[PDB]
Amino acid sequence: ESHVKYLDELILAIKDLNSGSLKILNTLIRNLKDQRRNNIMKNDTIFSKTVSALALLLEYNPFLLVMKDSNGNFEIQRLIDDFLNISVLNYDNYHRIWFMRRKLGSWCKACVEFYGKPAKFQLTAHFENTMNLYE
Amino acid sequence: NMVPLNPNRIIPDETSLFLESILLHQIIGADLSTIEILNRLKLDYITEFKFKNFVIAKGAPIGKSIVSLLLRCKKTLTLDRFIDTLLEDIAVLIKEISVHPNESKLAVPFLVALMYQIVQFRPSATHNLALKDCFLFICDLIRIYHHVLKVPIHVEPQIFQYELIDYLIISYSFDLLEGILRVLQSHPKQTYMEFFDENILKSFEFVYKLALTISYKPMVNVIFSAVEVVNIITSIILNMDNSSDLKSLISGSWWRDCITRLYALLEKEIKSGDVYNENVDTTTLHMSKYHDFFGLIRNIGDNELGGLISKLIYTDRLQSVPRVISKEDIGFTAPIIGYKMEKWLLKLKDEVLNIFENLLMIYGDDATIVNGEMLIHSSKFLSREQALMIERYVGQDSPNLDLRCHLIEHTLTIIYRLWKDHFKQLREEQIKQVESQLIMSLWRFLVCQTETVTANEREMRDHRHLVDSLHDLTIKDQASYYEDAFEDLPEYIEEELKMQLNKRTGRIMQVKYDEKFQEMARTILESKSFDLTTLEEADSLYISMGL
Repeated sequence: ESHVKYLDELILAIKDLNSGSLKILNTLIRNLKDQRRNNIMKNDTIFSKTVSALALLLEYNPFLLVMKDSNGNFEIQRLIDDFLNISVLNYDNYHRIWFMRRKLGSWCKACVEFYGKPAKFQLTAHFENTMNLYE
Repeated sequence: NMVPLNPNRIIPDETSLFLESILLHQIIGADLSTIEILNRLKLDYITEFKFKNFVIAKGAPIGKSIVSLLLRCKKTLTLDRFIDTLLEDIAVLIKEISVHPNESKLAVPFLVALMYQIVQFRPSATHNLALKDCFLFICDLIRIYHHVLKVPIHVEPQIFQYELIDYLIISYSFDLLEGILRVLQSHPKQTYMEFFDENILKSFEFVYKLALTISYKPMVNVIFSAVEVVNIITSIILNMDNSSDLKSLISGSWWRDCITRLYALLEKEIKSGDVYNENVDTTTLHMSKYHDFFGLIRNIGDNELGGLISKLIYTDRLQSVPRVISKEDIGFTAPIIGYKMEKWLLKLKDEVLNIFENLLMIYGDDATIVNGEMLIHSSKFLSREQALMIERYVGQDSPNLDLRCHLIEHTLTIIYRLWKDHFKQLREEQIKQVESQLIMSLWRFLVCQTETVTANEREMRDHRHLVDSLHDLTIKDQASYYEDAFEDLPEYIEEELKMQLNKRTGRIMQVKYDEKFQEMARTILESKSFDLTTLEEADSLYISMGL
C-alpha cells in the first residue's frame, strides 16, 4: 500500500543520509504514530519490516534518545512505553514479541549504555514501577 | 461478560506449600528429601542441645530434630517468622557443630541447603531482618571453624576427610551467602537500608578476602559464590533509590578492597582444555578432582559430586560421620562440561565486568571508584578478549564464542560511557598507559563499517556452517524445541532468524558488528571529548579501511 514503500524508502534514506538536515526525527515520529492499526494487522510482514527498519534506525540513532523529549526525561522512555502499547495491541505473536523485545534491547538499552545514571534510572523507575503497577 | 467466581476457592497455604518445598528439599544428586538427608545425621559427642526447643543427644539425628521443628513450627510460626526461626535455630546448630571441631559437620552443608530452600522460598515473604541474621550466623560459624576457614594450598592425596565435610559445607555456605544476598536483591527497592549495616558489609568484606584467595588456591565454586555476592551487593546498590545512604555505608575502602581482587579475578584465565585441572594455579580455574559440584544454585555442569551428595548420607544406615563422597571416583565422556564451564566462568567474568559497567553508570560523575584505574584494567579486558576471540576463539566452534562476544561488547559499553562523560578522573598517565587498547577498541568496530562483508545470503550462512556450527545447532534446537511458532511461519519469523544468526556469527568474527557498536567505538575517536590521535595519527588508522 502506502507504507510498504514507507519502510523501503525508510531504509533507502537511512542509507542515503547516512554520513560522509536530520529529518530522521519526523520519520521517527511518523513510525511511532503509524503502527497502531488493525487495517492490515494480519500482514505481519510489512509491520515487521517497518518496525525492524525502525530498529536499525534507532540503532543508527542512539543520540536521538538523548534529545530529552519534553516530559521530565529523555526520548528513551517515551519511546519504549509507546513500544509496549503497540505490543499490547499485538500481544500474542511469539516471535513478533521475541524480535520486538530484542529491538527494545537494541534501542532503549543502547540509550542507557551510551549515557549513565540518568538514562539508567529513567528506565528503571518506569519498569520497576510498572511491575508494581500490574501487581 | 463479568469475571466469574468460585464456591470453594481452595488455596494451599503459603506455609503449606512451604513445607512442601522444605520437606521434599532436594539438591541435584542428593537423591532425597533433604529433610530425610538431615534425618541421617546423628551426633554422639553433643548429647545436650536446645535453642528454641532443639533437643539433640548421642544417637539422636540432626534431622530428627529438624523434622521436629519443621512440623510444630508450621502451626506455631508464620511464613517469615518460620523462616527466621529456622535460620536462627538451625544456625545455632550450624555454630555449635562448627565450634565443635571434635565432631564432623555433615550437618552444616544440608542444613545450609535447607537454609536455601528457606531463603529462596519467596523474596517478598522472606524478611530482611532474618536475612541479615542468617549471614551473621554464617560468619560466626566460619569463625568457629577458624582452622578450616579457607582452602590453604601433600597431606591431600585423594582423601575426602574434611574435604567432603568442612570444605563441602564451605561451598554450600558460600552459595548460601550468594542466594541470601540475591533474595536481598529481590527485596523491593525501598527497604534495603536495614540490611545495609557495616556489620554485614565488613563480615562480607572478610569472607570475600577469604574466598578470592589470591595466595591460596581458591576453590572456584567458592570464587563463583563470592563474585555473585559482590554482584548482588552492587545490584541492591543500583536499586535503593536513596542510593546515597548505601553508598555512604559501603566504604571507598570496601569498593577498592573488593574491585581489586575482582581485577585479579577477571585476569585469571578461562581455559577449557585445563579447567578441571589443578596445574598452573592463580590462572587456570582448577575446581578439578579436588572439589567440583553444584552447591545451592550453581549448575556447575556435570554436578559430579551431585549424586555423591546423596552418597554423603548412607541412605541405608544411621551414620555419625559422613558416608565417603569419593573425591576422584568422580567423572568425563567429552568436554561439553569443560565447554559449559568456559561459558560458566565466562558468565563469572561477565558478572565482574557487569557490576563494573554498572558502577560506571550510577557513579557517572566524579567518583573515588571511577578512578580510571577502572579504565586501565577494563579496557585491558576489552582489547585482550577481542584479541583472544579474533585469534583463537575463531574456528573453535564453541557456544563460549557468544559469551566472549558478550564480554567484549559490554566492556566496550563500560569504557565508552567512561570516554563520553567521565574524563574528570582521567589524566595523561592513564591516557598513554592505555591508549592502544582504547584506540583499537575503536578501530575494531570502525573497520566493520564496510557492510560489503555479507551484503547477501549465500556467504554468512556458510560462515556459520564453518565456525558457528554450535550455535547453529542451537538455533535448530530452538526451531525444534524451545519456541512455539516454528511452524507455518508468516514469512518474517524465519527471515529474522537468518538475519539474526548471520549477524550473530559475524559478531563472533569481530566483523559486521552491530552498527550501534560500530558507532559506539567510532565516537570515542572522532568525537573530541578526548582527541586520542593527533592529525598525524588519526589518518594512520583511517587508512586501514580506506578513508
